[PDB]
Amino acid sequence: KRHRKVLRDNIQGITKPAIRRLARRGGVKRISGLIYEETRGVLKVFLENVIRDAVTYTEHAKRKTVTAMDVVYALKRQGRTLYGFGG
Amino acid sequence: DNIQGITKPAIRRLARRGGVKRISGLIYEETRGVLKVFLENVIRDAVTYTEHAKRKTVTAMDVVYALKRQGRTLYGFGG
Amino acid sequence: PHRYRPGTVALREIRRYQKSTELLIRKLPFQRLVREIAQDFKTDLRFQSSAVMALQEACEAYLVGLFEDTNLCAIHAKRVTIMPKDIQLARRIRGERA
Amino acid sequence: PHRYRPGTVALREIRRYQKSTELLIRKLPFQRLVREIAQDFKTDLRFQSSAVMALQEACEAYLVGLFEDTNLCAIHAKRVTIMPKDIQLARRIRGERA
Amino acid sequence: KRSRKESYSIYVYKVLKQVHPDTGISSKAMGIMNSFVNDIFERIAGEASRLAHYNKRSTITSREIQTAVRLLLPGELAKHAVSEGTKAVTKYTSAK
Amino acid sequence: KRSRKESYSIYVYKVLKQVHPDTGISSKAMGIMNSFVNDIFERIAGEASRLAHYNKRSTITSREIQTAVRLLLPGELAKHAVSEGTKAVTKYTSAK
DNA sequence: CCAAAAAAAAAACAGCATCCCGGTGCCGAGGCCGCTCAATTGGTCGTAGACAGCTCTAGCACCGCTTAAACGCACGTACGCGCTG
DNA sequence: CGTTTTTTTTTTGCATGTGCCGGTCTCACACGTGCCTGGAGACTAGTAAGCGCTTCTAGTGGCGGTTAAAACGCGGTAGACAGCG
Repeated sequence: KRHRKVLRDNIQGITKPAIRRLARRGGVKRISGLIYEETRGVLKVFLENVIRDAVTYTEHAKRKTVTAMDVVYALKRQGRTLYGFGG
Repeated sequence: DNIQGITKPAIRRLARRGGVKRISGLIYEETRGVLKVFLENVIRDAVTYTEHAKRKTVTAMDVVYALKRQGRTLYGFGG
Repeated sequence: PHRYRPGTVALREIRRYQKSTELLIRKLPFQRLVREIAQDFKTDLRFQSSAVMALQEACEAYLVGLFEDTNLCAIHAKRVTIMPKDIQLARRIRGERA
Repeated sequence: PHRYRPGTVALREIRRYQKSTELLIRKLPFQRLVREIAQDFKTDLRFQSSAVMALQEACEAYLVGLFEDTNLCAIHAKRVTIMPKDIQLARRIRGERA
Repeated sequence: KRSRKESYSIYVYKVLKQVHPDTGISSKAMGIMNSFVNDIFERIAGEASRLAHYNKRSTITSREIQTAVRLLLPGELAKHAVSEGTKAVTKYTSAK
Repeated sequence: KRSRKESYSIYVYKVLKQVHPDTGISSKAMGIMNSFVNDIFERIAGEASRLAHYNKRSTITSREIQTAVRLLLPGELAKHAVSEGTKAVTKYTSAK
């Protein structure tokens, strides 16, 4: 059927101070402006590519709920394997 | 001792297919140590397949699996 | 009034956050962003709370690794300021970027 | 008394060598450097000339590929002359070395 | 005598006799085309396997092949493949 | 009741008390150390599978588990991993 | 010598934030229990792979001749590199 | 103001690469045989999973408040970047 919620544009929810903290951990001392919407470009392509794969896993398993474990079979498939969520 | 056999004019020609115009002379040195490291890795594993078949002749199919191991798949010899 | 030099608090922030391991994206925006994207493939999907944490661990790390790769390309063009041209580069060698 | 300008032949060699597909390392000096290293893991070894060929293909191809990235890292440094620090960087990012 | 080495060469000659049927092929290329078949073979059968194995299944069906072809092949390459596979299967069962 | 989730974490507690007695662990960490063994299992078992398949053999012995553990692990972990693996095999074949 | 002066430096004082402390609180580590199922024991049966034998492919050795390629040097141009605004 | 310039267009002559006409040669694609093993077929056998029913986990959504993080602007330090030798 259908219910409350249809989409939105949370892309701008990546506060500048959020991307800045990633880069501060990534050893970065100085950050251009053009940076923060550049990162919004990549981070968006990342998840699209993981979640495509994770959604492909859920659809095989004929669920409607994406698990932690669906994300992991994809993340590994995309050579970025994660320890701390089973598998 | 045979390392050099990979000549300075040979490296030049690789880089020219690599889309290089101007090459520091420091690079010909560098390239050898890289190329050596690549063949070590690939050879080592490729023999490891030979010594497990118990042959003493290394085969095309031993290199193909060892490159495929290293991420380097090689279409053309067996496969 | 007191005033540190540009760069000074940037150093302390590095040391402060390199030390810790806690997520530096706000988990809510993220979730909405994960949901928003999830919809594009198929709408009305439920997500385990571990699944949105699974992605938020995967993404935040990947990017911290990208900013390491990126900060070198910048120092490698003799600069300190990271730039678009550095993340483009990093990704290109990496082969994430044709 | 004719001479070409430092670069305009390199570019002719580039143009030419990409267009072609023959092995740009001499076949014996390689076949020895196959044998030489191979004796360090086990002595008394043979090689199918095809499996020599296999290694030349993959090693030439590898370096071709690496020169492209090293070229890109040296352009990125406001240069056309590639250097060792441009190999060092393109491997570091490639995740071959640390 | 010899080994008895199975290739795909007769099948690649017919798919060549079906697309660019004038142009022939060098033996170095035929070993490459051969190596190509066996790689995606190994990739799909490999992903199809792990799907079944994550979903507690003792059988790989049409459906696990498909779901491999989705993940593996990007955008428009997947699409045409899924359809050629779907058509191939529907056209098979319905034939006899 | 809840149905079963088989994990390696009882062995990891023992092996923890072996190596550092009075050192504890967190749930998450134990979840990590879980993942670790699975990955490795899948790696090792995986290469070994190929070794059988490549040499026209049906059964994986510890010789395949060795030829594998060399290829996959680095030099000084491989040496030691090959050690402990020969030790456990000679002590079982004698003790039995 | 005794100036610059400006630059370059040293430290002296002053200020800000992080580190490590005990004082406090709770929840997740860690363990114990009781039970189910998965690992073991024992026995049987079928074949995987080891072994010996033989065939013969192809990998190794060498040789002498014909260049194609490597080497080497020379000259100067264009590009790496520093310094500065 | 009309003198030295660089130096920016203009033939100017020049050298390779790309053929498009020739022409000759060789070995690898191409195709043909002959036989052998791997897929076809029909029957049997057992259980994987597809289906319907139930349990009850855990995923959603909404509140209301506290105050931590997002935002925005100002100011000037310092780093990017161009120029030039």
